[PDB]
Amino acid sequence: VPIEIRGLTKHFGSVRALDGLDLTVREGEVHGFLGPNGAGKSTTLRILLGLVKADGGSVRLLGGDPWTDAVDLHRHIAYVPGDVTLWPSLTGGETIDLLARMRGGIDNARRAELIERFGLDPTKKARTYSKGNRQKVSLISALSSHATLLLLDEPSSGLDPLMENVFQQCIGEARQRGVTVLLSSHILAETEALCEKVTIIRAGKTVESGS
Amino acid sequence: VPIEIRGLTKHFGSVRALDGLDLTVREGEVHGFLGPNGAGKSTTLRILLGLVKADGGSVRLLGGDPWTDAVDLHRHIAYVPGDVTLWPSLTGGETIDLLARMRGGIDNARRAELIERFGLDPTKKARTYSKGNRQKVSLISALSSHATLLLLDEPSSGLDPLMENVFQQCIGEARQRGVTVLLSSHILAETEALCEKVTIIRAGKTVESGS
Amino acid sequence: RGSGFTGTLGLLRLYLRRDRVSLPLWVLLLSVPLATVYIASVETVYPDRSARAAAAAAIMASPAQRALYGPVYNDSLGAVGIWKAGMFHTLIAVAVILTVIRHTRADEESGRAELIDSTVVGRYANLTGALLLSFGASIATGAIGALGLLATDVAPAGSVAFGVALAASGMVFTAVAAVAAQLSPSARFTRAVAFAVLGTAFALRAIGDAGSGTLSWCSPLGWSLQVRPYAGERWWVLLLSLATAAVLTVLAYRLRAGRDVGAGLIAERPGAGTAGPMLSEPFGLAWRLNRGSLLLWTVGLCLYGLVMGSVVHGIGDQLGDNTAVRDIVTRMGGTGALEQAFLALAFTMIGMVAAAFAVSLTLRLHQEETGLRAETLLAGAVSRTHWLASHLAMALAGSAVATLISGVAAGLAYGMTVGDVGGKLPTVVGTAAVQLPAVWLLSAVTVGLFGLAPRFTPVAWGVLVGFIALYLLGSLAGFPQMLLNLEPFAHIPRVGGGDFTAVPLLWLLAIDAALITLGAMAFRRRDVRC
Repeated sequence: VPIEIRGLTKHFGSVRALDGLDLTVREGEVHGFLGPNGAGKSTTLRILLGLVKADGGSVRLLGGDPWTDAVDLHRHIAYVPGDVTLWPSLTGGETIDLLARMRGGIDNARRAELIERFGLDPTKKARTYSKGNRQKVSLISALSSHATLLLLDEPSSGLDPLMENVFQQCIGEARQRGVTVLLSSHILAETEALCEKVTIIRAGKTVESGS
Repeated sequence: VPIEIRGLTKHFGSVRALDGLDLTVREGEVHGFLGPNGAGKSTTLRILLGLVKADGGSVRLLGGDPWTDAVDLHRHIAYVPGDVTLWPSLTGGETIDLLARMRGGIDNARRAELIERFGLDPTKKARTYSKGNRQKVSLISALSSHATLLLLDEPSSGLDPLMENVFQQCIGEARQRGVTVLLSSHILAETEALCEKVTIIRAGKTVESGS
Repeated sequence: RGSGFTGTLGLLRLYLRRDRVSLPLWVLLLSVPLATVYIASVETVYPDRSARAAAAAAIMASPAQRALYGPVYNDSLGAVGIWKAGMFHTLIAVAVILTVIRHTRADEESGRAELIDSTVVGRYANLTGALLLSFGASIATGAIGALGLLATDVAPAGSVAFGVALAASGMVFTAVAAVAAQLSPSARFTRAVAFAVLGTAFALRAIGDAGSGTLSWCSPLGWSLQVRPYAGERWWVLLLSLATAAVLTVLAYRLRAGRDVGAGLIAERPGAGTAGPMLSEPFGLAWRLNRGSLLLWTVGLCLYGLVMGSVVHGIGDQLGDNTAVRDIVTRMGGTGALEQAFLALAFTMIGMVAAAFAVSLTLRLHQEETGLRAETLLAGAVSRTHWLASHLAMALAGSAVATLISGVAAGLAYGMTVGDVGGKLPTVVGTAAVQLPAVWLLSAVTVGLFGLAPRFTPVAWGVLVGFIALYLLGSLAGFPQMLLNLEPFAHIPRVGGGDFTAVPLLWLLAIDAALITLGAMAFRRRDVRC
């Protein structure tokens, strides 16, 4: 069970319960994580990474706990930020390998074909990239990386339907190598296309779950 | 006929034919503008605004031409960028009201309810806004304005499904005041929900068009 | 009804609001300290024509000061008093270049000037708005400078001449920045080109002044110095800077008229497709992030220290003997000789500059966190202390190397001046390297802030300013000797002879280490918030 949360609670200012009684269980599949912007999906992803500490409940990421074991557990994990923000002075090739090398590594054979079919130009400084091309850097860095667990967060933002289809096919290919995926989409069409066993959260709680 | 392009051509490097033989006709409806990122949708929208000059063909925006008449025609027009950084030192309300003293006018009655139901806080500085809240500023500024033509470009990027539904309902309300809309989505679910008479372009040409 | 200049005033008001704090600061902070700080300070130091003649002869008999500020043509109060304000031309040039590039480029680069353009604005409303803002700012600072100078007992005509010279120096570089803003899609590249033009103008003027003076006529800086305020005003050279500004404004409009809003006229150099062997960890990444700032600050501090080494010998013979000078250089500055007790003032301000350098490189940590790029780094297999050790490592090491190179340059210049370098270089290097405990603070302060109050991280700047104030306003006045210990620069000992106890060095190092440890421990247990 890569992810098993039940009972999660967190108050931020104490003026914002962002979490009360949250639940989630993943087993080696693709899981949809649905809810509004203020419902606490970002807080849950940032607690799964060592970034934020929880007030209560059990969080158990790949066996260990995300807070203390935040360095040993992060090499079997890839992450795509909701807002992909990069370094303006670095080219695309140097950010797809700086990110992968500070995680679990990069597979060159997969990296070459991913660059070939996302149609990226990795000799371009990242300042000149558009938003469709800024997302491709993160997607290539995450999808060509040892990772038994992918934490995507709005993975396809700014991508034309063709690159959407390519990304869906890549996720389908990854799913049968034993890679567990979290989508957290905001676009229910791709969630319906890819994921089974969605979970819908309203305020801090999970109001619905299942296939 | 708010928009009537047929024959548009443009070479940028004069080695990159972005546009060859482009066509588009709009009449008072909601129109879908589909294609990949490099197919020339951004070039067409920036030629419709006075930003870029065309090499050939006829472009006919609201009767006048977009290049010479770029100041008189921009008063009846609202525009939502595909990506804009908003001034970090200005609040949300300040930005909304400024982009209005420059488009010419705002509707306060519509602005109040739009702020109420998009759930925006027009007092935080724009630097503190998240990805979802940055799009709401542009959407509120464009949807509350005297504009007989809306040029949207990925209008709902970073919006959770609830705000997606609210935006769709707002577009539906606008469509029966006589406002012509261009969507240019990249998300075919909302295009199917809202638009009729889509047009699909491949390289510079329109490969398909119709209801 | 609409033209190519529609929305010029609305865009101008947008620009004026968007910098309603920085613009009044650098307008007032560059104009009022002309009569109240420069001329007042020469009145205090040189109260008689006899002292001013000696000062003018000193200046004219030293290539270093005649190159850094220019020559002095007579010993009037105004001329000698304004000979040192001459760097205000370079400062106004820097300010107007930064303003124009900020409001023309870096506003297209962020996509804001396509949302603006999609409104009812003309094609030349942005350029005209920014040009008008910078021309108005230059005219305002020149007028305020002239108004301040006219409240003193100096030549009334020279005050107006210097004010107009400052305004014209601002306008010429407003024009050059407007030209450069059309040249590249990158704001950094346009800033580099504009500042390279400013730097080569400065170099031409400096080489000309420390020589025959012919070459100095080929630089827009230098047209301002050759107006000769208080030394016989040549007003006809002001229209020599008006023609250049007009030609460059016409060129800027011509370049704007033949390029699209997105980008113009220079493609960018591609780069590399793989992240070398060094981009594999936070240290190699922060080296790439910081090396430009390290190079710039290190070159600046080396050039700055190289200035003092030649303005030490030749600073005994010429001061107000038994005046505030010779009674100030002793108390703030350590008692003893007058050459040795002056390196302690040059380096206790090459240490303040290095402290600002350190604060910048440590605030890069807060920039990385709030820019959403630290949650990308810390979502990898990067320790929370391994990050924040790269930015600390380069902040501290860059401050140390910059201060040590400043000391080496100053010692080399001083040794070349007085006969032999082998006897003066070690003392100057010691004076430079003893400032390190007080420049590594304000890196410990910023780290302590980033970890216990991340949103109150930039206030470190104020703390630095506070220290500077507590060093000046307090050590030049009869302020009590109990609140003068609250800033670290007074406690730096002096190397040479004796009175070198090395105890405050240890206390400052311990304070720095304790603050760094508190910052790291409080970052390791803190929510990375964005």
